[PDB]
Amino acid sequence: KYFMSSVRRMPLNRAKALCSELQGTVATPRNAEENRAIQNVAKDVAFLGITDQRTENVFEDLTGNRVRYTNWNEGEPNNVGSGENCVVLLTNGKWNDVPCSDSFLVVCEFS
Amino acid sequence: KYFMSSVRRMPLNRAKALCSELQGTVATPRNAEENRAIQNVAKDVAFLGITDQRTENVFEDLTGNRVRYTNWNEGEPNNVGSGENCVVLLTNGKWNDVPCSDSFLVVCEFS
Ligand SMILES: CC(=O)N[C@@H]1[C@@H](O)[C@H](O)[C@@H](CO)O[C@H]1O
Ligand SMILES: CC(=O)N[C@@H]1[C@@H](O)[C@H](O)[C@@H](CO)O[C@H]1O
Ligand SMILES: [Ca+2]
Ligand SMILES: [Ca+2]
Ligand SMILES: [Ca+2]
Ligand SMILES: [Ca+2]
Repeated sequence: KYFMSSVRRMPLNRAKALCSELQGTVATPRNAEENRAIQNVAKDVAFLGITDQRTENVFEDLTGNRVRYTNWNEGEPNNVGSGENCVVLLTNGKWNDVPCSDSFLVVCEFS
Repeated sequence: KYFMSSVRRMPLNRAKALCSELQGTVATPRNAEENRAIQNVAKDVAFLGITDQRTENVFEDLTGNRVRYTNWNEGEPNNVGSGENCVVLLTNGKWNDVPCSDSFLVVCEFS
């Protein structure tokens, strides 16, 4: 598994399109080791390939597989405002759910 | 080095933008092993990061570094018509110079 980060920010739909263009997907850490590797390639807050768009509070990857390993920041996920169904990896390595329409860097994963 | 192929076709400038978006560059094979590795991922004719834009018949990689290894198809490079200053890897692994404005798949290189 190889991780590459974008230089520009974009919403999740554009992020998915970017990783998909090179036949990869938005990065989804499956353990602490991958979480750190992703954090390291990302120089700022970046999107992960995890959402609870299908079912609220049920987080799964972009292929529908419910995630097992999580690393939520204290107080997250909180689905605040009108809702937050996407996930970003903070600069300290913890996760926060955010609106999928907001823009962040993207880390793509390839195998 | 890791090589990934795009799914859509695009001109060289767009190909460069795609690869650089994930901090990589358009694939430039430095030997037959890498040439074969690029073949493995390119399901159809694809752009390589080489051009003779500066001086006709002097091929350099995208950073203006003159290349050493080449694998031209018989009869190539022929700079047909108004000129062909970009390079693509054919499905047999041999190269052909083509117009930089024409669209082809792109293979990106990372390391
Ligand atoms: C759009 C955005 O950044 N919203 C975040 C929210 O997701 C997070 O739960 C909260 C924690 O205090 O901080 C807000 O700023
Ligand atoms: C746009 C294009 O594909 N032009 C190619 C040209 O680059 C190549 O040298 C020649 C060899 O016969 O075949 C042409 O079709
Ligand atoms: Ca939610
Ligand atoms: Ca939140
Ligand atoms: Ca030429
Ligand atoms: Ca030619």
